[PDB]
Amino acid sequence: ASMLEAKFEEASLFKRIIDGFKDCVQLVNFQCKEDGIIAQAVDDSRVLLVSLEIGVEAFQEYRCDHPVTLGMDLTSLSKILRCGNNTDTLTLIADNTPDSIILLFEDTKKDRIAEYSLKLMDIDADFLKIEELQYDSTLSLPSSEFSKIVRDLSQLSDSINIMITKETIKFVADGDIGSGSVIIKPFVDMEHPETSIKLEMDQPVDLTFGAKYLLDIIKGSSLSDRVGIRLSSEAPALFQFDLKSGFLQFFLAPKFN
Amino acid sequence: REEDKLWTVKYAPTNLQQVCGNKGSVMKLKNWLANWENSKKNSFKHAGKDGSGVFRAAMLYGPPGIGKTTAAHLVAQELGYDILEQNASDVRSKTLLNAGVKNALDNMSVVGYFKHQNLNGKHFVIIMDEVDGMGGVGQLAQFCRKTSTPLILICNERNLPKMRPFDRVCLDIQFRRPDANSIKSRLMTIAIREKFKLDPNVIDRLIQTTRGDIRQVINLLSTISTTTKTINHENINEISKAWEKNIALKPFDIAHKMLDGQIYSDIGSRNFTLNDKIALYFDDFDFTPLMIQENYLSTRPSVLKPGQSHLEAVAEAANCISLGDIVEKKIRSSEQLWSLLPLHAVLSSVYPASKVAGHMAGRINFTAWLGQNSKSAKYYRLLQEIHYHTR
Amino acid sequence: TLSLQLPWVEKYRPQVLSDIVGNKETIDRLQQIAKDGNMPHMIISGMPGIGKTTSVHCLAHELLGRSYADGVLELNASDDRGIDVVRNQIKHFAQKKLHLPPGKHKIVILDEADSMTAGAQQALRRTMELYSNSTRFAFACNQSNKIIEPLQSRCAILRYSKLSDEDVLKRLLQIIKLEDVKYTNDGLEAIIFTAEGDMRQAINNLQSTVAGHGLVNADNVFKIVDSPHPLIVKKMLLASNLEDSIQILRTDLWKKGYSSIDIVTTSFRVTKNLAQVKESVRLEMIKEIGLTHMRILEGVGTYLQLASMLAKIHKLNNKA
Amino acid sequence: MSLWVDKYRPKSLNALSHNEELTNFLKSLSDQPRDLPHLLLYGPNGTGKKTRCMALLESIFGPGVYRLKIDVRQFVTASNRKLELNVVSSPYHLEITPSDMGNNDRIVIQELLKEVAQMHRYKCVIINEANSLTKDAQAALRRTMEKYSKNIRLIMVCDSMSPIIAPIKSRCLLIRCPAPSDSEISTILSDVVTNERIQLETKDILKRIAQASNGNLRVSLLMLESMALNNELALKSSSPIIKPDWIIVIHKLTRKIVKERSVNSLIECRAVLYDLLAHCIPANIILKELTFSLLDVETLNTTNKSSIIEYSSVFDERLSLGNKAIFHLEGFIAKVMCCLD
Amino acid sequence: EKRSKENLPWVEKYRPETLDEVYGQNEVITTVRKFVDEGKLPHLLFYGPPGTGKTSTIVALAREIYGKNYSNMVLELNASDDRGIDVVRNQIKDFASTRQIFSKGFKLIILDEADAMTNAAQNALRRVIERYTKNTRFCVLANYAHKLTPALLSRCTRFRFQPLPQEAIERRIANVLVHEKLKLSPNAEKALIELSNGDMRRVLNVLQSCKATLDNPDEDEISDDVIYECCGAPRPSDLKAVLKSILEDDWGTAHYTLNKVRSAKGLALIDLIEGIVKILEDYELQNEETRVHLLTKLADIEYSISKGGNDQIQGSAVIGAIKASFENET
DNA sequence: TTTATGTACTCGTAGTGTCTGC
DNA sequence: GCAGACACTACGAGTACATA
Ligand SMILES: Nc1ncnc2c1ncn2[C@@H]1O[C@H](COP(=O)(O)OP(=O)(O)OP(O)(O)=S)[C@@H](O)[C@H]1O
Ligand SMILES: Nc1ncnc2c1ncn2[C@@H]1O[C@H](COP(=O)(O)OP(=O)(O)OP(O)(O)=S)[C@@H](O)[C@H]1O
Ligand SMILES: Nc1ncnc2c1ncn2[C@@H]1O[C@H](COP(=O)(O)OP(=O)(O)OP(O)(O)=S)[C@@H](O)[C@H]1O
Ligand SMILES: Nc1ncnc2c1ncn2[C@@H]1O[C@H](COP(=O)(O)OP(=O)(O)O)[C@@H](O)[C@H]1O
Ligand SMILES: [Mg+2]
Ligand SMILES: [Mg+2]
Ligand SMILES: [Mg+2]
Repeated sequence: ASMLEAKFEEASLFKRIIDGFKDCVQLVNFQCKEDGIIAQAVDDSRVLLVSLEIGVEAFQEYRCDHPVTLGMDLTSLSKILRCGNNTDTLTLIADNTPDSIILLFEDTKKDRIAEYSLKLMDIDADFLKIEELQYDSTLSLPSSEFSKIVRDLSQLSDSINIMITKETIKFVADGDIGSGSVIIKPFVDMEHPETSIKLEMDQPVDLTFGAKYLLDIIKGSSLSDRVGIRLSSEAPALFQFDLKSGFLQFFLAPKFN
Repeated sequence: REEDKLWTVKYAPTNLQQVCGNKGSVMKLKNWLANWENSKKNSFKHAGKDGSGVFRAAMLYGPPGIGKTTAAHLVAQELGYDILEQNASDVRSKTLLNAGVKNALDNMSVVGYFKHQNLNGKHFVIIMDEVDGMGGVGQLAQFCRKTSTPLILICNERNLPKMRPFDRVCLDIQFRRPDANSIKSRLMTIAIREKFKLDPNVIDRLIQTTRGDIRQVINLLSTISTTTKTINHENINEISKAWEKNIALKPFDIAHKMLDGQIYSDIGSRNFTLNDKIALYFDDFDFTPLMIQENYLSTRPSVLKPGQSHLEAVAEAANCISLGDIVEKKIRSSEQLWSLLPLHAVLSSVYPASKVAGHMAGRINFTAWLGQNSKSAKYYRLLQEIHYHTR
Repeated sequence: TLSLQLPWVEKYRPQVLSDIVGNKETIDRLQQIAKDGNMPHMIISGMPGIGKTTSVHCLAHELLGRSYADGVLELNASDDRGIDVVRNQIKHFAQKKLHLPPGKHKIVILDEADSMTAGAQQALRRTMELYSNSTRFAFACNQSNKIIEPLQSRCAILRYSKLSDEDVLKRLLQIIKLEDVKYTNDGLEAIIFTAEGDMRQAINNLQSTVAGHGLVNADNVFKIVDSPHPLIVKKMLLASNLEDSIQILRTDLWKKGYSSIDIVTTSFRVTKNLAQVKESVRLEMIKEIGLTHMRILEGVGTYLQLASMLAKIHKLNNKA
Repeated sequence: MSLWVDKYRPKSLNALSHNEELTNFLKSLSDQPRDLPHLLLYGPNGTGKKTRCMALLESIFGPGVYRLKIDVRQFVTASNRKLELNVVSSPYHLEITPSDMGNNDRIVIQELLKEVAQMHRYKCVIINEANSLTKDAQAALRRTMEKYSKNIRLIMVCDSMSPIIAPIKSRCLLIRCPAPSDSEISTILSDVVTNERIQLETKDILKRIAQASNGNLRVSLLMLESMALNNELALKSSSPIIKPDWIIVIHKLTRKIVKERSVNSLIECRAVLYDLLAHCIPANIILKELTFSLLDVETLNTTNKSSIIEYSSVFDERLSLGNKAIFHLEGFIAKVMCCLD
Repeated sequence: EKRSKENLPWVEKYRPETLDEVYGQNEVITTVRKFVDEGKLPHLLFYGPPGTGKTSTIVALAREIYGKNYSNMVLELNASDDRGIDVVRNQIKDFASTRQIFSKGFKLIILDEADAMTNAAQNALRRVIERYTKNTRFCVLANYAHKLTPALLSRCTRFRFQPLPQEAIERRIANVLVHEKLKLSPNAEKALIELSNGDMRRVLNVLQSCKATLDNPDEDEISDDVIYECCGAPRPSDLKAVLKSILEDDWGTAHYTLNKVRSAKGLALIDLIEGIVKILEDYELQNEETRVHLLTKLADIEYSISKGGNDQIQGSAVIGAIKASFENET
């Protein structure tokens, strides 16, 4: 009946996707289209940019004829997702340019039906066309390894400096307690294809990043088994987490000097 | 080494005969710590010759830089007692204090075992230096009640209410401003040891301006000797004015300085301008309005205008005190206008004391409006109780 | 968006102790400390913009050289200097073992030290007293009253004074000769008058006038930056004719876009800092200005209130 | 109870033998209570305003308003300070007073009036001593009675009109309660004494009580009870008019001010004022009594009287805008001493 | 926003989109344009009365320096946003320390109504500004200077926004009338100039309300008569008549005249008090006591009216004050 | 020591989460 | 794998300052 219908196979997928970038972003601007649903949202400090995108293949059924701009709030969105059984099948429902959306928390497949609604939020910020560019480097390491390295190094300094030069990844973080120098040599394994340190090389890069923002990035490591980092001296860092049908980037802004 | 250590460290006293002044207090501390074990064998059931047999704990206070820490260290080391100090740089929270020296209240010194005749080099003497840097005070008091080791405390202001529980649980030893002769001799030795000339009449003014702070005097000597080794009576006023210490002032002394008739005289206002009066009020802005009101009518006025009696000045001061009440009510309300503090300063302290300035008829009394207001509040509560019960 | 040129305030910041002008005795003492190496604990105080923190940074640079990356720990209000999360930082830094030249020590620049809490200074007391051989501290606060007396009892008091006009003019002429901008002595004295001994204000006004008109002539200076309104307020309050005071008020403050509350606060500050008239007269002037201040803060802000304030100030001043 | 002030109180308008016109007006209001507006009774204290309020309440609904209970309500403010203020509730009405601390009675008003408005169609809310509100709870009340009115009604009792702000005067009906006449005071006291067992030599004692009470029936009944207890239940024509110890203290202070006009006498005046403020007395009434006792001294002049009354007005204005009344009272006494000397 | 323009008030519809659209402050605008063309931009501090065009100027400046999406490249903080010292320690520090995320440029921080920031927040902002000034510029918009720390005042270049003169208001009004297909008589324009008191928002609001007042928006011209009923301000002729009746006529005539003038079209005693104040300031008075008495009594009356009260007693007070003040002069 | 909001700091506690282990 | 252990973030109550 309603114009926009998006029935998830399970509420767990949407719960995990929302909780991936719930902490680092307050206001989210969903833009539903026939190709899929995207969400470009900017941090309060305007340093970390999140670009969610879910393909049509992650929905059990999906239909949206007219483009819809769903500006929302992640705090109340997560509060709405907090209540409701995780096994239930969520069905996003919205009207033609509505004031709210309807969260069908259909329990199991019968009996109990919920009608949680969140008032839509007027976010007039247009989507930012920051897709990609000629990146100097393109590495690819397992999410668990990157999360462990970032968690270990965040305790030693407030800044993690990522350096790539001559087929080698090097993380350094000089601080007060000490100075970590975790290094990774690229390799590939046929036995366990998941763990493979892929790498590409155009020009060496020496880009430094904050610790709290990198921790916010690695909070989303549960979504994807692999994380792909691309760096450039004249581009924000890209952290492409691969999803079941889409992805979840993290455009982090490096420090200068 | 030399030339790479602070002057206040290399010239620290080495024995109890190198302390400038406070001979009586150091002597008292030495007697107390030299007879603690006899009191322990006496189970603290009676006092001694000087009364040290009843108090297992002592506390030291005084102006900064006069020698409390040095006296404590030398007294502890001379008898061989192993020092065990807690400081403001470490945590003195209740849980960590119970997890800290609580077990050390009756243990023994393992380093005292390994160091060493030193008969009494095998015990802890406990040093809470900087007590004022704080339920820590309650735990310290309960430690003072029950301790099996010598225990002293070092603070600065006993009169603070947070050391009120220490009223009769410690053997108080008070350190005062030392007399200028010993400091004069010490600076003569220092000057002849560090190649710079010093003029005897200069030490008196240095102690007077520094307000009896020997450590700051040594720092002053070092800093001056960095570039001008010769100290004479020419630049004495320049150095005194440059290194004058703007110490905070106590409420009774604030009332005394505010009611002194010299500051409102024509000659006395060249140096002590009303801006200094505002700065003096702002030291304690919660007690000065109460202190001025309760003793502005118990003085001989010395700034009476011609043809004006004392009662007229009292009334004209009371008018501005009443105005300051309204100003304060606007300050401490829902509007919460705290930019109005300088106006309240004038209207509540400066102008009312600019008409009744003079010597005290009696002496400055503590504020009674606080106690009267507390008793009135309790009486109001009891009146409400009986009003509601009988209704 | 092109990369911005560094402002002349930061481009021409001194890097050696010689370039700092004003307070010749203090600068010479700092130089003797620099070559001597026996830096004591000091607290530096003064009015803003006269060269407090730049002297600290220059001395830290001069005393220890290539060790400047890790041999000095700089703290400021932007760092969360609290009692608990920060006592460990200085405790570790002072306890840190780094090999210096024989006469040099680690430096802890607690910049903007008047904003710290009481407990932080209480911990810093024994922190300074214990490791005096390894580390030395450098407080740089606008107001020394916030620093407790135990901290003042173990520090070297280095009071900076407001810069004399000659020293500001000398360094300004140095800046002109390095930048080669056409200047007139009347414009330079206008800059000096507007700055009121605040050096950074002088440099900023010089920047604005240079990049706004090319020539720093007095007319351009007064066109860009206005004369300091405390002087106008002091002129208004000291006038003898009520009509003259009202005209000065209107023309120079009400038609120049000054809020009534700003005029009242400036009048209060001028009156409390004034010394020509009798003390008692200043007392009634302050009382009346405060009454007008209460009226302004309660909601009614009007030219009429300021006019009444001036009228009653003239009533007290003219002795009825 | 054994006290005669709360033993003989007229329950109904029929027993209100005090004011024929006011009783008739109240009966006119009670004739059709379906559209009774919010009231505001003002007048001298001791007139009997609360008696009229309760009589009107039982004339609206019926008997049973006079049965009362106590229900303590816990109220939380900024930080975690606890100022639990009880409410004297009842079926068909609710009685509240701002006996709580004045700086935060606004929250008491806000949440209690919002709680009572969650639903014989309305419950009357009597607010005793409404003149003691601090212009903040009244701001809440402005929209409190205006928004919800078909479910809640206010009978806002206060002995003075000045502190009540203009909108509260605007949205409330005004009812005036004049003080009793001396003949009416004597008649009421005579009815009380003939229902009691006290023997009177002559009714001149009742007239003397009426004159001394100054239109205050409550203190008149209290003084009659005290005299009857002291006179062995038999009043004497030569019994002195007993005054409250507060009046004695005020008169002694006035005598000390009049006779001795030095600074030391001002010190004892300050001590007496401290004791009186410790003795649960509002500043307005003590300044009023001091002013009117000073003006009754026969050794004064008309110029001194005019100066005293003008400074009394000024310092009463200061009391209405001040926190610590002791400074204002001491200033008023200092000005009086300056003028008299 | 909804329905694009034509659904906004004239205050927010005619907001300048370019530095060329800002009138009045010619010197400030020219200096700022010279700054941004020469490539140097110091820490700016815009001070002035409300409605003079501070935030409009800085928004136009940020739009000119950056692209259309200026909000994506500027951290604009206001009093609505929380600005505690934790905010300064985290958001401002992260925005200043990092590099731009959308292009290559210097970070710009706009702190509108920064006078509401606490003292500790300004103390932290001091070192935040001074440390990271290499590639980050701070702009502070403050109506009140006494609430700003003198350290903060000594750090930013001070620009003063003067109240709008006659020509700027006339030019903006001409542009608005050209856009809106509206006609207005020159005397009404002069009345608007006198009514503005240096504010531009007042002008735009009065134009909007006067266009709403007219029965036919087209054809009919806005005269000063329509201005005076729509705003409710007293007419100058009414003030002159009231003052003449007070000065020469006796109490019966003066009181009746003031009551009739007030009740003719619902005038208030306020705006009439300072109308009389302006007219009396347009007089020459030989004795300073007349000026003193007038100023003190009229200020007391205006304060009492601001606190509210009985209007009849206040009008009688005004008449008595003026008549008692103009008898001491002779 | 009452004051009477708003801010900032500090501590303490209660759970909540992942990490080792048998 | 369930259980304990572990240190982490989040939350709540208390204190102290408020113009140079
Ligand atoms: N009486 C004294 N004679 C000689 N030197 C002294 C004397 N008192 C203090 N000093 C010098 O001051 C230094 C430090 O004195 P301390 O006893 O630590 O000061 P304090 O009594 O602890 O005051 P605090 O703790 O700062 S409040 C010593 O090392 C000496 O160099
Ligand atoms: N004596 C001086 N000689 C040369 N430049 C000076 C001098 N004093 C200040 N400056 C200039 O002032 C700017 C920075 O001054 P700072 O020392 O940072 O101000 P400040 O003394 O720290 O005052 P506050 O309290 O920090 S605002 C630089 O551009 C310096 O060149
Ligand atoms: N010089 C000007 N030229 C044109 N329009 C102006 C000018 N000054 C103000 N305005 C108008 O005034 C409206 C509101 O003023 P703003 O400039 O946005 O706010 P403001 O002037 O900074 O006042 P504050 O201090 O922020 S309340 C703008 O939308 C413009 O339409
Ligand atoms: N008509 C009346 N006849 C007899 N007594 C009356 C009458 N009206 C009031 N009273 C007396 O007034 C007293 C109550 O006064 P109260 O309402 O408390 O005055 P207030 O409201 O001013 O405090 C009662 O003791 C009652 O005896
Ligand atoms: Mg010590
Ligand atoms: Mg600095
Ligand atoms: Mg603005």
